[PDB]
Amino acid sequence: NFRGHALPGTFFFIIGLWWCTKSILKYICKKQKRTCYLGSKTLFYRLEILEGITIVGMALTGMAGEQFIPGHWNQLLGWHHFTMYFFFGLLGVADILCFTISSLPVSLTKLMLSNALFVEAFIFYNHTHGREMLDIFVHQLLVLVVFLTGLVAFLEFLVRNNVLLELLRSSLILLQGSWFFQIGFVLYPPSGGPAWDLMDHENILFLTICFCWHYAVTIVIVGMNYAFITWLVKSRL
Amino acid sequence: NFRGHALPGTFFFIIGLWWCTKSILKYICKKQKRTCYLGSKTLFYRLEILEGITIVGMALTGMAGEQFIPGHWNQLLGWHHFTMYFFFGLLGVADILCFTISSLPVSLTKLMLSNALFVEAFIFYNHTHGREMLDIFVHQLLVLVVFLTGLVAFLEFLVRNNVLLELLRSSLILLQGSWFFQIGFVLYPPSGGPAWDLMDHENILFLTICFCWHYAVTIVIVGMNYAFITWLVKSRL
Amino acid sequence: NFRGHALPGTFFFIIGLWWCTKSILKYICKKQKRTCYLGSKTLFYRLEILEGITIVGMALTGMAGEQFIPGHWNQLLGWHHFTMYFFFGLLGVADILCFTISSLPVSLTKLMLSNALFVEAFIFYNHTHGREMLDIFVHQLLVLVVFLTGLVAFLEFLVRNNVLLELLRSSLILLQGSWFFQIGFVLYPPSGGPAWDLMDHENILFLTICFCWHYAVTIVIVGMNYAFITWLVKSRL
Amino acid sequence: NFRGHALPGTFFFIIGLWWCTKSILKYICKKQKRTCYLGSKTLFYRLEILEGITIVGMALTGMAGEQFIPGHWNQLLGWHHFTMYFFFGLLGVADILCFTISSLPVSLTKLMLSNALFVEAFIFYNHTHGREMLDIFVHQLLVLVVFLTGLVAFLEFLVRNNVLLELLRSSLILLQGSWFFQIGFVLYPPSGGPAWDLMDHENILFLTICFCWHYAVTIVIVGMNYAFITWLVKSRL
Repeated sequence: NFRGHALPGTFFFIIGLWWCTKSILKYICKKQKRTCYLGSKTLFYRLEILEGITIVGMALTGMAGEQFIPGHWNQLLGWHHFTMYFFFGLLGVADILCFTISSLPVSLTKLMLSNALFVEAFIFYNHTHGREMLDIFVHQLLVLVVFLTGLVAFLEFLVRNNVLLELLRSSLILLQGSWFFQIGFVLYPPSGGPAWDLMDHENILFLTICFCWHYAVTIVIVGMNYAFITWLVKSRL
Repeated sequence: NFRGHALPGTFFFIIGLWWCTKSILKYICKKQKRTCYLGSKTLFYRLEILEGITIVGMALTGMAGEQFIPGHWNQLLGWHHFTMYFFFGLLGVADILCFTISSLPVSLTKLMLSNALFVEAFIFYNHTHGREMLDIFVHQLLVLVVFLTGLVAFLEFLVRNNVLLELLRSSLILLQGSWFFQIGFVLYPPSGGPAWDLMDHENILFLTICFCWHYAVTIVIVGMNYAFITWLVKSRL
Repeated sequence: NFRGHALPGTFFFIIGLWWCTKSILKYICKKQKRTCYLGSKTLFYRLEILEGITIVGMALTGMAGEQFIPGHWNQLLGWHHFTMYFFFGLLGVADILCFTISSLPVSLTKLMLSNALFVEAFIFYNHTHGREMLDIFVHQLLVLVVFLTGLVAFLEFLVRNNVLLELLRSSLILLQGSWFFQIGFVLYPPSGGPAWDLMDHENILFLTICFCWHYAVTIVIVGMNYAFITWLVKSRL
Repeated sequence: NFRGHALPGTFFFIIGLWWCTKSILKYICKKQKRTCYLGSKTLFYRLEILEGITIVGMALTGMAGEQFIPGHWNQLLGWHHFTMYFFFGLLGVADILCFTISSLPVSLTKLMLSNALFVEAFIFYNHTHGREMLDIFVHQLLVLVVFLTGLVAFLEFLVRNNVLLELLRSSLILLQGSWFFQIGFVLYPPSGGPAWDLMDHENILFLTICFCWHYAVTIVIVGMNYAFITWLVKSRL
């Protein structure tokens, strides 16, 4: 189960890094005088097509991996992950269609993303039924992060071309990935032996501070990525 | 009671399909060069008048059907449906008046719609008092859907001419209708014998996934309708 | 206590009627070709000054009436009404200052109004501590109405010159007044003898429908007032 | 602990006064005809640099003072204050960087501020675990104030150059400082002996009215500051 928690963390980390890099590069191209390094739009179209294809492929891979099998109910918990992966694949297909046919509005993709996020949150609001207070609290924090990311995505859809909103969305995605890794490390330690008790208000207090530190680290990572891309553009110019 | 649950499902399904078709046709007419096929505005006015008349008629029919009868309280539950139908009839009358007199703003109708939705949600927040956890959970999901549809309608009223928002509202209406049908099928099976226990967390988990699948199906239906209307316009041209 | 509940109902009813009439007259003046009947702005300034003076006077009168008296705590419940009246008086003073000095923005008054409403809601969220479920439910409905009115006022402040928003705010004020009268009639019947039991889910269900009917009646009253003002303008022209 | 509560109150009071003065001066400069008294922009740049430096210094001082020390958990409560001070220092550093490099958007600083506020609220939602109902209620009021201030800051970030929004944010900051002082005076009286019982609904009712009075006092202080700055500008001119 540790791998099952860790894989989405890597996926979200990669997606957030790619989106942040794309947004910074687009802003730099807008600031750019001409098509010397980034003005070409065919490169952007190819990057969008590749992004959609990779999202669809990752969704399919996650769906296949989660489903162990290639009038009753069994292993019902995996169907939630199945549905989440299906929604992300629908988002990828919608992005591919939008960037393939010019008639469809560009922002539609963003809308789809928001929808997917909301769906995920809804599922995570009911995925846990029993279990201990620590697990419940951690899953509620994950739900809060997903809901905030969905709200930010919807607001970005409403307001066209907001670089700060895109950076905030990327930071939230990175925070979600880091928190998924934290969930994995806490619930299923790789050391083999349990380390954190499931009933400790001290653990809850420490987890709150850890979540805040993760958010701060994601903000710092976004800033460092912006600085690195600026340095690379300056060196290229 | 199964018929009483099923009839609003059909009404909402028809209304959502009609609204989606109208929005797609309006967008196509805007993209159209001239009045060759859809540029005429008298057709739109006639369609709006017919839509208002049909909404008023359906509200009256539902009110009459719900009321079995043509200092105490009896059959108090039916008065809630009476009030909901009355509010929908008020929305229809307001739409007719707005499209009859040019002085009134067009968006007023939208506002009225939002109000009606909110009222419905409020009623459904108190309609159920006793009953089992499964029924309570299903009615709470219905309340959530109605509240989200009302918020989307209000936002559409605030922001003029958003095709994506109109499509989202139509998809939400279709989801509401499908969930009404699901409520009917679960609470009062047509088979005569009970099938689903009223106390099962497994049933709750399955219902969450069923709701997500219904939302996905509605999105797919909206996409297919858009494709079909595009095909029809291309064939006509 | 029945008079203490009824007086704010009359105040809110009068204020809502005056605001609705003012908004409709302003819209008609905007539609008007010239200063034949309503184009004069000195009339609007005089009306605003009179409105501010009347609001301040009503706030002072309510404060004086509520306070029976012209290291411990006694009659602490009246201080809440004192604070609400003080906030409304501050709103009136702010409106007078804004319409007296041209430097201050016009929308500031609206903002103040919103603030006052929010404060009222907050107080009504803690005014009731004990008491029965019926009283708690009715006060919670009043809190909901006040919160919705405050949100509508804030949104109107954000978006300049929205006639529909002003009409919605007026309808909400009228609904608040009617519900205050309902609270008075239910809690302290004028007949002398108690009529409604304080513990009845049937009473709760009836009160929900009564609230919906009050909202519908307020909407109808707003529509009738608009029609009457249109008739009067047409007759004058 | 009384000093630990009181110091942030003084910090917030000073920051709110400075921000209100800056906003009023900026509005007066905009109304000003030329650079006679305030048109110079180098003064604004120097003031912004000084504000950032002072914010960073105060954050560092608070962090050092809170940390008594220059596989277990001890004094975990202080890490929350450490994190809050770290976030405020990050806000100050971001403001300094934004006013140092022209490429970065100006509103970014505002965004950062909002983020910090939200983080603080989150921490204060979990800082208290045990304790009595009075302390819980007071901390919940503080959480509400912080959340409202964060929402106002985010809305100000969304809508450029709103003087009323800036004044509202300053008033909320002053209210937060005054309520911090109230918390200090109630929880840890300077008289040495306890005065307020920790379990009294009368105390809760009095605290609600005290909070409303604090809000009113902050509004009056903002108005007086505006009047004083107007008088000073008129005298200088």
